[PDB]
Amino acid sequence: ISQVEAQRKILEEAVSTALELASGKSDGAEVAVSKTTGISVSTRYGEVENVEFNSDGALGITVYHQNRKGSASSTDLSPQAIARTVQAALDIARYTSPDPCAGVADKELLAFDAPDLDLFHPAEVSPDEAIELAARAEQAALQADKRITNTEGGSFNSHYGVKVFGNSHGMLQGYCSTRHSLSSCVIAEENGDMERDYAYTIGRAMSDLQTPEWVGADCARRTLSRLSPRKLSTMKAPVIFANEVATGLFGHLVGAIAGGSVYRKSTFLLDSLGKQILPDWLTIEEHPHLLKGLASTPFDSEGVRTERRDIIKDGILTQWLLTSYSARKLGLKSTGHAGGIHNWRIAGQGLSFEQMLKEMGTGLVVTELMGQGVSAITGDYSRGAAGFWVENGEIQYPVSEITIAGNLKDMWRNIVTVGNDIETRSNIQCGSVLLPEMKIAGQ
Amino acid sequence: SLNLVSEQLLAANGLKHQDLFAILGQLAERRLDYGDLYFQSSYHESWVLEDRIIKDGSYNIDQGVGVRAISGEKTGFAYADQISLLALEQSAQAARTIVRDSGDGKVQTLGAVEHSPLYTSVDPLQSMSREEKLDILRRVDKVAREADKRVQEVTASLSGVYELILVAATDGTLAADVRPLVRLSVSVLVEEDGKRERGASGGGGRFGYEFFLADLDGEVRADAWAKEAVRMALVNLSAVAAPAGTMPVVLGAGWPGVLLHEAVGHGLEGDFNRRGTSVFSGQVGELVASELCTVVDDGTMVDRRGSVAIDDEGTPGQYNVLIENGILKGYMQDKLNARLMGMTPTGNGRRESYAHLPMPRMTNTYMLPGKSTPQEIIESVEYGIYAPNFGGGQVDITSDKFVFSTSEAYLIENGKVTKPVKGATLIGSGIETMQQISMVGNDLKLDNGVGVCGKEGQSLPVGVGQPTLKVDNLTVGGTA
Ligand code: NA
Ligand code: NA
Ligand SMILES: [Zn+2]
Repeated sequence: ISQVEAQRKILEEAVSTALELASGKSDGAEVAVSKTTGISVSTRYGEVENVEFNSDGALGITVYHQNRKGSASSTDLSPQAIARTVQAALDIARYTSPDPCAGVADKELLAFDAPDLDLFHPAEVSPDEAIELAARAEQAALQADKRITNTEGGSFNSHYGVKVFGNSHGMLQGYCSTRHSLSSCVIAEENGDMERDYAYTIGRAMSDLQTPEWVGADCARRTLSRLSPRKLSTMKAPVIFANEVATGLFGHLVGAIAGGSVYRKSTFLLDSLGKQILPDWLTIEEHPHLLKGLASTPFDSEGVRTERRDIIKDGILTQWLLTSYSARKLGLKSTGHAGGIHNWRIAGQGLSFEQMLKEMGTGLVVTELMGQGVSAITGDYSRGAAGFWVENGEIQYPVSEITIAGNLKDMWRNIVTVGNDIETRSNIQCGSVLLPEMKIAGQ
Repeated sequence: SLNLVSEQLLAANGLKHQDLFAILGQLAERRLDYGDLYFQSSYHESWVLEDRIIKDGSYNIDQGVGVRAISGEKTGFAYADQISLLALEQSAQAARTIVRDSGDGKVQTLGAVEHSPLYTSVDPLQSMSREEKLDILRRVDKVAREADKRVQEVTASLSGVYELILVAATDGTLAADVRPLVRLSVSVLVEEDGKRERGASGGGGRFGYEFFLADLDGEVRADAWAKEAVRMALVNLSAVAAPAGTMPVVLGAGWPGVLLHEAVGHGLEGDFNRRGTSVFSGQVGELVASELCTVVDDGTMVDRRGSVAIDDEGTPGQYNVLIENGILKGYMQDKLNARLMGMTPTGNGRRESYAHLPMPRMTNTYMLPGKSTPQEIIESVEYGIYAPNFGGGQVDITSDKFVFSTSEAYLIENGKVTKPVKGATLIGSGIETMQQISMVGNDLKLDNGVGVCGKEGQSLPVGVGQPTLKVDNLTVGGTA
């Protein structure tokens, strides 16, 4: 607590120094600093493997003069280094071109008095204490079944951070945060086929984490479930995106409605503002001020206030995700999305995962996807998949070495249901998602 | 390089050789197989043109020291974003806590040896004037817009890095490198009757920006790449649904070498094999690819993005034959994994920065040319795909499944390249796919200088390459 308050003071002073140095030679300036400290450990077969002490610091500045911008950064926060960084950005801004959409965020939108979102829950975890948590997780996985023949280890991470932002409208605000996580990853084998999977727990406070024994049990369960997969034959079939990949399915929306994509006409949703792009029962709620939230933030990366919004309301796209620059390009105002989205929530429609299998009857459950394969400008979708084949509403066998393909516009519009099995460790939180049909490429 | 780097990283920060001795000695108080000190300073610049104007520029500086203590499987690691005696002491005292037991303190005397120079030590940031750099971007914009009336947007960026590194270790290694890296990227948007698509080109290497104004087959390189981004965009604009399922795939020369990067490259990194977690573990001497295939990882290529004059452990880059006529010969190593496997360093110990641990990583990974002409390869396919360009890929090294996604592809019908098709992800088993390689072309090339490789959160510059080749059966993730 005292180490972090010592850092916070230093960081606030660095921001104020940088802004003062910029003020005589620029019309505007924005300064961001951060410091993250903590430990990362791993175990192999229950014995310490790696112990890494982390300490990262950063200062970035953007300056504006005659609507010309320039940026510079440094990990050295000494007064002389700050002076050089400010000068570097000012020098760049002499040579860039005037761009009227560039500039400090609008004063009326800034979080001058930012809310306390209770993100900071420090723990004094020693390296030896950390190793024991990682070892417990890994050992619980390894002891689960005799087909678990190798390991990628246990891991524990615990870090605290401080962030401060200021700009030339007089905003200067900062906040502290923590994040802790525990994982394990093991390898199982059957008839010369190896598979690997993992499990994890994550939270802002140590007392919000699952036990190491829970993590290990989950790891073993997932890994063993992968054994002896089949390569499906090429077909059209319904597809459930399991919760852990369904979040990413909605995640593709972020790029598609980002103001930067919109003003450049490089999104397949360009003509979809106010149109029904999802089912009429589906709402995507954004909750930036959730206490302790994994992606809660009291302001965005330009210092703009973050707001409770329904991005999708009853299937309808209500807004773009705008930053100061993209908002100005479109004749709009920032929506506080510089640096991304801040806790999305999509409610279930009443069915458990088991009930979703029964509703589908026969089809594919995807649990892991590989590759990029998503076109931002057309919505065309083609990704490698692993998961399970379902028939008679029951999982029959794992599958791998297949692809799934379609187009996001059709995929989103025709979602059948979203389950109550909500994934709660992510920014976007939702249950599993049933689509009526995709093209599965295989044998 | 060593004296010049030593003056910048050590002398300028109040450090001498004898301070290296003292800090290595502090590590060697504990029972360790190895310890090292890694010093780095780097400078990054970027310039971006968009909407016909110089929109943005950045200048980013970092510096620091990383200290490792290693005993068998174990590593302790701490680092600081400054180069000073106190930072080294604090980092060594934290890192060495990996083992409590006392050691004998017997380090090897520090002693540098020569290595072949692979790139200039001339700083690319300072070697060309600011207006001449911006003229490269302006010329890309002009050429791309002039190439076709359907070009509506052009984004062109220039990036440059100048990095100094020095490593000192308990095994006596004392080594330095001076690393330049430049990249030109171009992205264009085309529009016709309300339909829009994008195309990209670019490249670079370990040299100054003058490369982008040098000749490429009778034209200025920047101009040729500007035209290539437009050509790509227009192909994509015309593309129709790709077919779905297992079929023959002919891969073009160059960047389609992503195949090798995913199907065998990561799988042959020594960390996975030492642990036994790779499908290739224990398979040295076995047929893992067709007999037509010789795959190398080559850190020695002058001026190339993926090359390493020394790796981050001070081991000079090497030409490493991984697979020879289909037979697995060995793995890419770092010092840690080489010791545990009873093998030797290969020049593959790489780290993203002083703030990250090294591990076995690729450099330039490519397949040697064969006897077939590209035309003979295409003429051999009754129905399939020709894929001359790709985006990225990904691999599960345990289950041996990999993917890579096309960025330009065509149907082949009756031995002829026909209709352009939309982006598709291709998927296969690494070993099984390599065993399906039935024709290898006589037209090896490497990528233009665009490769980025990610492992354990650490991104590095790499190269890939191959001639044109035929995979007899590969699963194509189309819709049709
Ligand atoms: Na001012
Ligand atoms: Na040599
Ligand atoms: Zn890679």
